[PDB]
Amino acid sequence: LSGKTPLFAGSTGGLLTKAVEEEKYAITWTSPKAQVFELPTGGAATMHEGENLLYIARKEYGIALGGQLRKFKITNYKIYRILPSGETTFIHPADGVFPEKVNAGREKVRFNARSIGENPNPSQVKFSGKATYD
Amino acid sequence: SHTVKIYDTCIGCTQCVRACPTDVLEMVPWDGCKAAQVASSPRTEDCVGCKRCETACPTDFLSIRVYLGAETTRSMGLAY
Amino acid sequence: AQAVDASKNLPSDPRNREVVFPAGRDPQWGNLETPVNASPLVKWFINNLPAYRPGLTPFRRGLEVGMAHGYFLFGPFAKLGPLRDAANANLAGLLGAIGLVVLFTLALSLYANSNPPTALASVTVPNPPDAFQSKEGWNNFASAFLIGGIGGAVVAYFLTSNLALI
Amino acid sequence: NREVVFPAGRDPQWGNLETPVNASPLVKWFINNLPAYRPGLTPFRRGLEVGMAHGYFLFGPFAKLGPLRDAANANLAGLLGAIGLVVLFTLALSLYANSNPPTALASVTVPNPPDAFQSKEGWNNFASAFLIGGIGGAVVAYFLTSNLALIQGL
Amino acid sequence: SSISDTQVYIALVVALIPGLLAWRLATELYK
Amino acid sequence: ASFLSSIFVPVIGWVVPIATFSFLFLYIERE
Ligand code: CLA
Ligand code: CLA
Ligand code: CLA
Ligand code: CLA
Ligand SMILES: CC1=C(/C=C/C(C)=C/C=C/C(C)=C/C=C/C=C(C)/C=C/C=C(C)/C=C/C2=C(C)CCCC2(C)C)C(C)(C)CCC1
Ligand SMILES: CC1=C(/C=C/C(C)=C/C=C/C(C)=C/C=C/C=C(C)/C=C/C=C(C)/C=C/C2=C(C)CCCC2(C)C)C(C)(C)CCC1
Ligand SMILES: CC1=C(/C=C/C(C)=C\C=C/C(C)=C\C=C/C=C(C)/C=C/C=C(C)/C=C/C2=C(C)CCCC2(C)C)C(C)(C)CCC1
Ligand SMILES: CC1=C(/C=C/C(C)=C\C=C\C(C)=C\C=C\C=C(C)\C=C\C=C(C)\C=C\C2=C(C)CCCC2(C)C)C(C)(C)CCC1
Ligand SMILES: CC1=C(/C=C/C(C)=C\C=C\C(C)=C\C=C\C=C(C)\C=C\C=C(C)\C=C\C2=C(C)CCCC2(C)C)C(C)(C)CCC1
Ligand code: SF4
Ligand code: SF4
Repeated sequence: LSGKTPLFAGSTGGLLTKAVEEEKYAITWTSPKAQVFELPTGGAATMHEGENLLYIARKEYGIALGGQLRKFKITNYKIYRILPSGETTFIHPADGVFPEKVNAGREKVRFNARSIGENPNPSQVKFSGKATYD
Repeated sequence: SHTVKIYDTCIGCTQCVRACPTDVLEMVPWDGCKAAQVASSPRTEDCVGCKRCETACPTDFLSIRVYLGAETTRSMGLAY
Repeated sequence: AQAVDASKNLPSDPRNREVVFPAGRDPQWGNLETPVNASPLVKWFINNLPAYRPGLTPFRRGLEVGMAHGYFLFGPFAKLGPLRDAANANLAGLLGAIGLVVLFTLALSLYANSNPPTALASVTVPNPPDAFQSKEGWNNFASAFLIGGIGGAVVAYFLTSNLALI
Repeated sequence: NREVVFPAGRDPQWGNLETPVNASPLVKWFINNLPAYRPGLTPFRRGLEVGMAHGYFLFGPFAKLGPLRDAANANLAGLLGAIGLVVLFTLALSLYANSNPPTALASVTVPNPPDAFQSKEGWNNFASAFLIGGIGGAVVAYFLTSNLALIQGL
Repeated sequence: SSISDTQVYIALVVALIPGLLAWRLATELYK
Repeated sequence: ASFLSSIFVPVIGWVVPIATFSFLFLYIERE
């Protein structure tokens, strides 16, 4: 991960020991202009001209931030998952296309060909380990 | 963790993917003739259960349903 | 004309000097370096307290801690406890103070016998404290707390009861 | 009813025999979590807990049954007499320690090895703690017994 | 006016028998 | 016979809670 941290003096709302112990996420993006943007947790910061990087405690802070950057007309936002052993993964746009738009490589996951109304009654499914929504 | 189940009555609004904060959802194509768009729940580990997807679903009743279950650090939204 | 209006927005101006800083050099961390948190006076005091002092054994840390607390906890039971207006008032303080020390030692052993999670690092003390990150270190700390705790309370008992002769 | 007694482990060749007194859940918990066998303790802390138990123990027989029983200095004799045993008990440990001990041993009630008692340093640190805790336990029992009328007097 | 002492001591000794079986009953259920 | 209450009451108020909470706390934290 390569990028400049946005300039802000610091804030109590931010990374805690859970970042070092369990996992921390990091959001990266590129800007045309240096502007002011509200951080995900308190305060304001001055994003640099290009290749900005920010470490966030949760994934929700990044996508929430990504929506704000879209209002500044920035859609090249990328999120990573950093584990304590240094492992990094391309999490949010696993495929390069955004989730809203379609791609052929994707496949159905947890699809029910029936309707919710046609779910089995739970009395038919008890003492078996099965749930109705399967 | 939680389980997001998506049923046959999807029509391809894509609104569920937008309202989601955690990117648990993704729009995939259908081999069928219905449309080139179906909602999916590929990464359910990040599902927190905020039911924003169920607020953006314009069906007679929910095509996409969120069933709560076992909890984790991620599903509880704990930054500590 | 401008007594101070011209002076603002200058680095030489005394107002513009900043006392608060990001934790370490990474602002993304939680804490903030402040005079209370990161001053040399507070850093020296906290880092050289028995829990954080360099090059001490876990037993010697608890003895310093227990001797303090044992000598402290005698006071509330004696003057403000029951039978405070009786001849044996100071005696009740010695027993009650040692009672908390036992419960305090019991709590240490329980937190010890439960595999403790970690000992954390902060701005006031950058290094980790000591070998309190293990089941063995906390146990030795508990045995030391009980010895100092009973000793400190006896010391407070002897001085206060024998204060008139002193 | 089921069979209670069984061979030690899977080997019947070995001497040990699993029995209720030997290999019950209650006894295995108590013995294995005693200070000599408790997990996650240092050799020093094991001896202190042991000596503190024995020091507080040995005060009684001297005072209540020794000479000067029916005297004013009866309880004092129990404290001094008890400390004499802890010193001799500490000496016995140091001699058994300074002489190369053979080893500790495992049994059914304590399957894993006991602790780092397989060296001179393990027993010597045990001995130093025995004298400290042993003198402490006897001193405690002296003040309680001598001032028991006061504590009840409260 | 009150039960004798030896009677009261007996009732406590008898009380161990329900307590013992109660402990054995409970540990059986947890399995 | 009234000396039983002097021994039993503090046992119920202090000893039994300490033994139960100490056992339960360590038990719920095992792995
Ligand atoms: C009528 C009351 C009653 C009964 C019969 C049971 C029965 C049971 N409970 Mg239960 N429970 C109850 C009330 C009751 N519960 C209440 C009010 C709560 C609070 C919400 C719970 C909370 C609870 C939990 C959280 C769990 C159970 C579980 C269980 C099962 C295992 C045995 C057990 O309780 O652990 C025995 C507990 C012990 C601490 C062991 C010691 C035995 C008793 C308590 C003490 C007796 C010793 C005595 C005082 C000393 C004198 C004798 C001495 C001389 C030897 C069993 C089906 C467990 C389970 O999963 O079920 C399958 C479990 O995890 N219970
Ligand atoms: C249900 C059981 C129970 C029992 C038997 C007691 C008994 C007692 N409590 Mg108590 N308490 C209880 C529950 C109980 N508490 C609970 C649940 C609470 C929470 C609300 C409290 C809150 C409470 C307060 C806030 C205070 C007491 C105090 C006292 C003592 C006052 C006696 C007196 O008249 O003046 C004093 C008469 C004396 C003869 C002097 C007593 C000296 C102490 C008790 C000697 C203790 C030595 C001890 C065993 C050492 C422990 C180490 C050992 C474990 C190895 C008495 C021993 C008072 C006290 O100060 O006690 C010192 C007091 O201030 N209790
Ligand atoms: C309600 C809590 C309380 C009570 C009742 C006491 C009571 C007592 N403390 Mg004490 N103390 C306390 C809290 C308390 N302290 C705290 C919080 C600390 C740590 C900051 C200390 C540290 C301390 C030390 C280091 C010493 C005492 C001593 C004494 C005894 C003085 C002798 C006497 O009887 O004169 C008559 C007493 C009174 C009429 C009332 C109390 C007056 C004392 C002097 C108050 C001192 C504490 C101070 C004001 C706390 C503020 C700290 C805060 C700014 C951080 C007395 C029994 C001394 C001792 O053992 O006696 C030989 C001693 O050497 N205390
Ligand atoms: C002959 C050996 C002997 C003698 C003389 C004593 C004497 C004493 N013990 Mg003691 N004790 C013994 C063996 C002995 N014990 C054994 C073998 C153990 C371990 C099982 C203990 C564990 C023990 C504890 C845990 C405590 C004492 C305490 C006391 C004192 C009670 C106060 C008093 O004087 O009341 C008057 C006493 C008497 C008139 C006669 C002695 C009566 C005691 C209560 C008998 C207890 C021992 C028992 C009968 C031995 C068989 C145990 C076996 C089933 C394992 C007293 C000095 C208490 C103490 O320090 O006092 C404050 C205390 O807290 N003892
Ligand atoms: C000013 C200031 C302050 C204050 C301080 C204080 C107030 C102090 C404390 C105090 C204390 C808290 C003290 C204590 C002390 C104690 C002691 C002095 C102890 C003693 C001990 C002893 C001596 C013991 C011994 C023994 C043993 C151990 C065992 C056996 C027995 C015997 C007894 C021998 C502070 C820091 C806050 C802040 C800053 C400033
Ligand atoms: C029922 C039962 C039983 C019984 C039991 C018994 C009877 C017990 C014993 C008892 C004992 C045997 C006890 C002892 C204890 C002791 C103590 C209580 C101690 C004390 C200590 C101290 C406190 C000290 C401290 C110190 C020090 C260390 C140093 C300085 C000084 C001082 C003092 C501070 C048995 C197990 C057999 C079996 C099973 C069942
Ligand atoms: C201390 C002492 C004494 C006494 C002792 C005795 C003899 C006692 C007995 C008594 C006892 C110690 C008792 C206990 C109790 C018992 C019981 C009887 C319990 C149990 C019950 C039950 C019935 C339970 C229930 C349950 C179940 C079943 C299940 C679940 C859980 C529950 C808990 C709910 C004497 C004076 C000698 C001497 C001095 C010291
Ligand atoms: C310095 C410091 C701090 C702070 C602190 C404070 C500011 C406070 C504390 C507080 C506390 C922590 C308190 C405590 C208290 C307690 C009490 C209040 C108790 C009492 C008790 C009693 C009353 C009892 C008695 C008894 C016994 C023991 C036994 C026998 C019986 C009787 C009941 C007698 C911290 C943590 C941040 C950190 C470290 C350092
Ligand atoms: C528990 C147990 C057991 C058992 C045991 C028994 C059952 C018994 C023993 C026994 C014994 C082991 C005994 C001892 C005794 C001793 C004596 C009897 C001594 C005495 C001495 C004296 C009397 C002296 C004194 C003195 C001194 C010390 C110094 C100075 C001088 C004089 C002379 C003063 C066993 C081992 C298996 C294991 C572990 C646990
Ligand atoms: S009906 Fe619901 S799940 Fe289907 S496309 Fe519309 S918002 Fe998405
Ligand atoms: S409940 Fe929340 S995380 Fe789950 S699908 Fe709906 S919006 Fe997404």
